[PDB]
Amino acid sequence: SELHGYQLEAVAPALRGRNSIVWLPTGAGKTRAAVHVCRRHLEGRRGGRVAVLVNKVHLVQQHLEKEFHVLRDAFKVTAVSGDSSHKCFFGQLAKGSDVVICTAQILQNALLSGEEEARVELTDFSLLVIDECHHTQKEAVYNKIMLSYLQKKLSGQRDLPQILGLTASPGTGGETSFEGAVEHILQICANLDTEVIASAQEVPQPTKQYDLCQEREQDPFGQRLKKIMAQIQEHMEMPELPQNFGTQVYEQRIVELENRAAERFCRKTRVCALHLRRYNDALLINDTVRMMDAFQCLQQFYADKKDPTERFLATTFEENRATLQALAGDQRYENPRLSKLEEILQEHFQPGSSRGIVFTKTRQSAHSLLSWLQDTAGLCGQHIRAAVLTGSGHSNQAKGMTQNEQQDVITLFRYGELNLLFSTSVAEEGLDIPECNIVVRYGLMTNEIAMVQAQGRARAQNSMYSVLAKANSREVYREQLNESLVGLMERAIRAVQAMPERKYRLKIVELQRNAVLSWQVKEARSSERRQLHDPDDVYFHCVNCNVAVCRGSDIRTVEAMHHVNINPNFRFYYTVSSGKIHFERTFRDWEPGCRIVCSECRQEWGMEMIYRNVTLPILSIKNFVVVTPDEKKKYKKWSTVTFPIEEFSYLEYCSSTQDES
RNA sequence: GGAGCGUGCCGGGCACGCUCCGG
Ligand SMILES: Nc1ncnc2c1ncn2[C@@H]1O[C@H](COP(=O)(O)OP(=O)(O)O)[C@@H](O)[C@H]1O
Ligand code: ALF
Ligand SMILES: [Mg+2]
Ligand SMILES: [Zn+2]
Repeated sequence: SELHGYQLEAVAPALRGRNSIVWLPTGAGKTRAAVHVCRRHLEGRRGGRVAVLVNKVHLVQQHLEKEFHVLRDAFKVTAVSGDSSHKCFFGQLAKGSDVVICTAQILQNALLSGEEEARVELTDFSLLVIDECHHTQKEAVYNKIMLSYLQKKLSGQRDLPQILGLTASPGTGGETSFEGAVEHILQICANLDTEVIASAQEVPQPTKQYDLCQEREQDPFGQRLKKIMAQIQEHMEMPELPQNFGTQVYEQRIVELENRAAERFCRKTRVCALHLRRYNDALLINDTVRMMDAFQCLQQFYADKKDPTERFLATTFEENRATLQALAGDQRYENPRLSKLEEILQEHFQPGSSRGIVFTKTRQSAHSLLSWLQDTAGLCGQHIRAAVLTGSGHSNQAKGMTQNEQQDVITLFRYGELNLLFSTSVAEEGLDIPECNIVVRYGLMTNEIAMVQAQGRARAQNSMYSVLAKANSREVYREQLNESLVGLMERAIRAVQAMPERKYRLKIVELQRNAVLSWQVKEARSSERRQLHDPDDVYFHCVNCNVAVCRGSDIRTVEAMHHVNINPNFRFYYTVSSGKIHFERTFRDWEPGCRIVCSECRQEWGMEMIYRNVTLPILSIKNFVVVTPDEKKKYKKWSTVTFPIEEFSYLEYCSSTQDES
């Protein structure tokens, strides 16, 4: 299959060496077009080196095996893999290759590197191909790489690589006016240093349907959770507490209350707020999947549990546990979201032939939908072979899927060994399954880019796209708005394409200049906030029992990421709990040791890091209240702390530790 | 499981997600 006319046309500017964005519909074959650009680019001058940037782990392998491998007749093409069992540094890999395919953060790491073997410059490439280039916005890695490109361009750096952006959907960036949308397109062009947006000016699409579901007539499971939540809030004895149970707003307010209580050391308020968040999580789960999924959320929280507040809460759950379980087994109170999804799958998987992705928000939700499908008698004998697909995201609630684990599911899905995926947003862009003919979006609240992309996974002739949402909801509204935003985005792109060259050029220079200036201001602002306090005047307190445990001056950063306490006497404040934590990925310089906890109350603090031949405690900031002479604050991220932290030195630490004994 | 980022949401937060951690 040689290139279609539209492909050749879309890459004509790139073939003349112009920076461009190729804007072609989902599944139009932007990738093969880009490969052709790389072939002629590399042919047209020796010494050329191409970087192909992607934004999902599995796209590295997909792009190699289905497209970029054809360049191996004449050129060396390397796909970066986190699973290589002969690992070297990026610079070595890239400098010894004609084409390097990697996730963008791999390149950004190399572009910022200290060590000489790993270091790379933008000038070491003659072409950057940026897949799904609509992510080249704000502080995403695509935009960090390109902001550096702009800085260099504006200072008169020469032989910067050519830029080839690929996307189906620049988006409108929240803008709902023509003027706004046009400005957003220009901002994307500015970010990517685009000379021309090239399209097919001179690919089937699915029939779309709204599968609306009504609120549950009777929800005694949810009602009972709400009654319990009211009881806990009465026990807290506080006026003006929120009543809007089962909402993300209540979730926010109750965690904010939890944080204020942590900051003032209000133990009873904080612990009750903690548990209330869990009950609220259960309501959200109840509204999204099965009652029993919501029950298991609460049950696992209380199974792993003295203090009279915490025993009041244990007692309160125990008093309702059996009733909650029995209600959860009752077919009468089934989730209409799930009934609707059953109808859809019953209709489209009769007779095997259908090849579907059901998109859901959370990793947990994907797993719960699979279990639901496997427990649903109405869907048996339909030859539905389903699996979960998630990305590499990870949390206590739900672990991720590694590169290989993702690839295993995708490869079986490709020819129908599996015929249905329950997927997170990991598979909304880029994934190419020619036989996929059904996409269902299950109660999602996304922008128009995610809508267009997810729809686009249905590659087949006569594909179907279903919006499964609650009737009269914000989800339905946002889907309808998003549809109009696609049309508006298209209008905006056409206006930028027809813009007088001189007016376009002046506008790009202006946006680029403002971008590089705004970055400098943001950087200076971040530095000032970081220098507000002497580290010696910052104390860390255990969030549970409020005991003082270390100071800011005890903290160092290992590998510009991991915040460790280097004080030899800090070991008297934490206790190591048995059980080595195991990650799937093994690192070069370290592995995780055991979890650490507060030695005076057993509150979780973080974990051991076995860094070369020493063991260092990593402190997770969320388990502490940070106290300065001005305020007490609960932090989510280390990056918002207002004292400076020095980089860890291994040599200096080893030297100082071998003094006492 | 630490970090980076994004999306949704609320008047700087909340939630979720993806990515990085020798490729
Ligand atoms: N000229 C062509 N002839 C036949 N098939 C093609 C051609 N160009 C691309 N394809 C195929 O079309 C499918 C979609 O291409 P892909 O690059 O994933 O689309 P996107 O533009 O969304 O990245 C792939 O299976 C690809 O191999
Ligand atoms: F790049 Al696409 F669907 F637009 F994989
Ligand atoms: Mg693609
Ligand atoms: Zn403690």
